[PDB]
Amino acid sequence: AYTNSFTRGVYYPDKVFRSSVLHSTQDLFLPFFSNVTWFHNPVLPFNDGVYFASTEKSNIIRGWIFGTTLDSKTQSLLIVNNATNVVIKVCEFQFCNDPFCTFEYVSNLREFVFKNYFKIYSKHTPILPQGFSALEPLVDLPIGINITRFQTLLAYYVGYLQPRTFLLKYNENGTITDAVDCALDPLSE
Amino acid sequence: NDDELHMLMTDLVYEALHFAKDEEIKKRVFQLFELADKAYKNNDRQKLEKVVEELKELLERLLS
Amino acid sequence: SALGKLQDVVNQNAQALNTLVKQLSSNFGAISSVLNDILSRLDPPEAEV
Amino acid sequence: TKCTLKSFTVEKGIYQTSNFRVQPTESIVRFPNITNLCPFGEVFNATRFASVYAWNRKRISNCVADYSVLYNSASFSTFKCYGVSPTKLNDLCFTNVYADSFVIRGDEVRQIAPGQTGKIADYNYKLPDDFTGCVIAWNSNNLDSKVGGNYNYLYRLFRKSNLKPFERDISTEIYQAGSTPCNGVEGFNCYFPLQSYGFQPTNGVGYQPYRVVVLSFELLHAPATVCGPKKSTNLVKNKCVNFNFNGLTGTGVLTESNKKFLPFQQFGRDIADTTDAVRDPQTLEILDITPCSFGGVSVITPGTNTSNQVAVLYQDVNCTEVNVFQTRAGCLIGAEHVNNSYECDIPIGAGICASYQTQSIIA
Ligand SMILES: *[C@@H]1O[C@H](CO)[C@@H](O[C@@H]2O[C@H](CO)[C@@H](O)[C@H](O)[C@H]2NC(C)=O)[C@H](O)[C@H]1NC(C)=O
Ligand SMILES: *[C@@H]1O[C@H](CO)[C@@H](O)[C@H](O)[C@H]1NC(C)=O
Ligand SMILES: *[C@@H]1O[C@H](CO)[C@@H](O)[C@H](O)[C@H]1NC(C)=O
Ligand SMILES: *[C@@H]1O[C@H](CO)[C@@H](O)[C@H](O)[C@H]1NC(C)=O
Ligand SMILES: *[C@@H]1O[C@H](CO)[C@@H](O)[C@H](O)[C@H]1NC(C)=O
Ligand SMILES: *[C@@H]1O[C@H](CO)[C@@H](O)[C@H](O)[C@H]1NC(C)=O
Ligand SMILES: *[C@@H]1O[C@H](CO)[C@@H](O)[C@H](O)[C@H]1NC(C)=O
Ligand SMILES: *[C@@H]1O[C@H](CO)[C@@H](O)[C@H](O)[C@H]1NC(C)=O
Ligand SMILES: *[C@@H]1O[C@H](CO)[C@@H](O)[C@H](O)[C@H]1NC(C)=O
Repeated sequence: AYTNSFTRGVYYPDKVFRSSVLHSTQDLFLPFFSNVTWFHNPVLPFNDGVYFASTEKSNIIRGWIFGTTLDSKTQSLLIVNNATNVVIKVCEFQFCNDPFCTFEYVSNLREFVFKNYFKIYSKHTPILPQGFSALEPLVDLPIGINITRFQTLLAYYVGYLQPRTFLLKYNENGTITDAVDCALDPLSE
Repeated sequence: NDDELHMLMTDLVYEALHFAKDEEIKKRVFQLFELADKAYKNNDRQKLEKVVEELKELLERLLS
Repeated sequence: SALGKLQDVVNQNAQALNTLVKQLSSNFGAISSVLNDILSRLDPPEAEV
Repeated sequence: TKCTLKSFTVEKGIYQTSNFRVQPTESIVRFPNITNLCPFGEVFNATRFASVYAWNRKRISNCVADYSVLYNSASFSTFKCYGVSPTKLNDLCFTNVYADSFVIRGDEVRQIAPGQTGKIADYNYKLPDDFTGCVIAWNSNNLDSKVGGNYNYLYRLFRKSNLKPFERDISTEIYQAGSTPCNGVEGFNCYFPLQSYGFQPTNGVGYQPYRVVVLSFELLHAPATVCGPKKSTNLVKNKCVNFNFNGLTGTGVLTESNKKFLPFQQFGRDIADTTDAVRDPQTLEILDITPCSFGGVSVITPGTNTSNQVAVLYQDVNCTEVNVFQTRAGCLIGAEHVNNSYECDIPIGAGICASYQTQSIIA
């Protein structure tokens, strides 16, 4: 099962304020109108980076596991949202087949971007729905961790980021309100 | 000193292999290393010195 | 579009200035496009390069 | 004007001779309330260092990094910096600093540098050609050496290939020197890849142990967390000042703005990528940055054949910053502004001309 990503997967590439300007940037973004895998648990490839989104009323999804083996042996990054905060650890955790130290940190359509150090961007909006918004960084995790695969801990969508060129439009208040994927089609070029 | 000599030996082994353009040279250098390694472990000063002098000549031939 | 002949001149000149200014952000092989940063990192003989 | 035109006799007209620049009167420095000191003591005064084959990479962040403590101690035999001068480390602020800790022989210290080769540079600890940071090392003969030999320090002698920059290889797989597989077993042309250092108190200097700490400094388009031992000053607005905001420096006038930065943004840029706004790292207010006024300076003169009296035009700039007449072309000083409109003689700009009349210069 796949859905249309439309124009989602755009985020603020840096922490610089800009306004009333079109800025050309090169970064890992979800390509416009690409396919995202629709899940409704498995270990998935991480590739260059991951676009993750969910549509929930019961708020079942709690977190993610990132790593190479996800089975002790080496370090894995465990990010879990529990009760009032988010707990992040990089221990050599032994995980279950059906789950649900050098660093430790403690902090409806929900969009997230997980990319490599490891940065997390997100956006939470009321209601994969069509429309445009940009995601913003909420945590910077300075972790020397090798991530090739990840697992979602409990519908959600998974896409992959590519070294794609974008032209981003900043409004008067510095919010990205529109964007062009420079390799989508000849008109965008 | 035997430990200083052992360190000299391994420096010569590295360089001798580094400049060992052919395979026969590498083979001889590895054999020399092994002999020195055994001599070191058994505290045989004369065998360790012998290998070091041989490695020095070998490297000089590779460099000059 | 009737007055495009005057607007074209304005656009060409404005574009020339934007092009010139944006060149200041280029490194040209330097460690940094910002002169003030070079001078805040390197000593005289290295900064000169 | 005479020097500009390389002439003793100057003809009637307006000439550009120089440039006016408003100068900074003070320097404002602002940092967040970080009273934490960077744990260099835990690196440099550590009781134990890692083996070179398995070096210890410790990340330094969210602290005050005083490098005069290390640089001027004279306890170090080596203090070599690349991409940065060792005396400016206190002025710079970094996204982070990495302290790579290990023990090698004195003769091997020369290999801890960008562009170098040797068994350490190639098989144990490789620095990139574009390495930025400082390599600090000192004699540890009275710390690590033991009378019977300290063999707790290992280095790699054999490997299948060279290391990539900052690659850490701690594999113990038996090295195959010959043509047949070793299958994890030492023997004919099969060797354990790591050797020990025979560190003894009686060794000559080349064979004495040295403790090496490599401080890799990252200077990226990101906020600093490691910042030098600098004090914060009072914030000054509406004046030409020098400034330093967490390592972000320049010269300009700062004013309170109505720009609304997002919660994660630290500074802003205009349409030509020039900094034009900053979030003060203490009170978190947003200030605009506008450059200190400048402009060409032109001398308006009757020919020196008639008079040596001149008027000076400061282009663009206000008279509040420089017979003072403010006009569209700039601040005109020395010419008398009159009601009577005459035929233009020496043009100034924006409808204004000047002349020498019953005598003095008028505009
Ligand atoms: C992260 O770990 C993976 C292994 O889980 C590394 O991938 C292996 O790399 C070696 C050497 O090129 C290959 O021979 C293996 O076949 C690869 N295995 C897999 C599953 O891809 C990967 O290179 C590591 N990445 C980093 C940056 O360390
Ligand atoms: C998405 O997958 C379907 C097959 O289910 C395919 O027909 C469609 O072209 C794909 N779209 C994109 C953008 O890859
Ligand atoms: C969440 O789990 C962590 C352990 O990983 C625990 O320390 C923390 O108190 C828990 N928080 C809540 C709100 O239950
Ligand atoms: C900027 O924010 C103000 C509220 O302070 C709002 O009225 C205005 O419409 C916003 N501008 C844009 C372009 O969204
Ligand atoms: C290490 O200890 C010495 C003791 O004399 C002290 O002077 C020096 O500042 C200390 N170094 C660090 C980084 O704390
Ligand atoms: C620093 O301390 C002052 C009080 O002296 C306080 O007003 C300010 O908000 C503090 N700033 C930070 C970043 O902690
Ligand atoms: C310039 O000075 C000379 C005297 O050397 C005089 O004869 C001439 O008339 C003067 N010309 C003007 C314009 O004042
Ligand atoms: C000079 O500054 C005053 C305010 O003190 C302002 O009213 C005036 O318009 C300014 N003139 C110019 C040319 O900027
Ligand atoms: C023009 O004349 C009026 C008086 O009628 C005077 O107030 C004004 O200052 C004069 N303008 C100049 C530039 O002298």
